[PDB]
Order: sequence, then C-alpha cells, then structure tokens
Amino acid sequence: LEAEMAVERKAVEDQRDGELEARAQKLEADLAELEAEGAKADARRKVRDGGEREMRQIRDRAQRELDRLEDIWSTFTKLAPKQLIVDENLYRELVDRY
Repeated sequence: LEAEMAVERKAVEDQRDGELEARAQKLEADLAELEAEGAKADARRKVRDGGEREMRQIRDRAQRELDRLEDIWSTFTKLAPKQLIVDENLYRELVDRY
C-alpha cells in the first residue's frame, strides 16, 4: 500500500512538473519575444507578474492535492477502532482510495 501510494504521488508530481514546465516555457518565450521587440519593460513586468501568479496558483493546487494524500495516509496508518471522521467528504475519499 505504501508503494502504490508513492508511485501515484510521483505521477501527480510528474504531471504537475509538466504543466509548470510548459507554462514557464511559454512565459520565457513571451518575455524573450517582448525583449526583442524592445518594450519599455512595463509589459515585461505585466507578463512576468501574470505568469508568477499562475505559477503560485498551480503550486497551491498541487500542495492542496499533496496534503490531501498526506492526510489520507496519516489517517490510515493511525486508524484505530472507535476513531471518528468529522467530515463525510473525508470518509468517502478515504473509503474510495482504500
């Protein structure tokens, strides 16, 4: 169970890396084209800020998923009789995963 949890964690990490690389490549290409066009750096900052916000948002979602898996594994490892799940959404996720 730990092994299958690890590999799927790598899979979600891999797709996250692919998305970040693609977005970063697009941001870098846009900046390079804008630099070649000799802009006043106002549009360079605007594009850079827009990309940075996108990078933060993607990483924010990635960590949301990462901690969701961490909570799932932690609950499973310490799962003891008479323990209570406050939220039904967590329980359905826990049973669906395992």
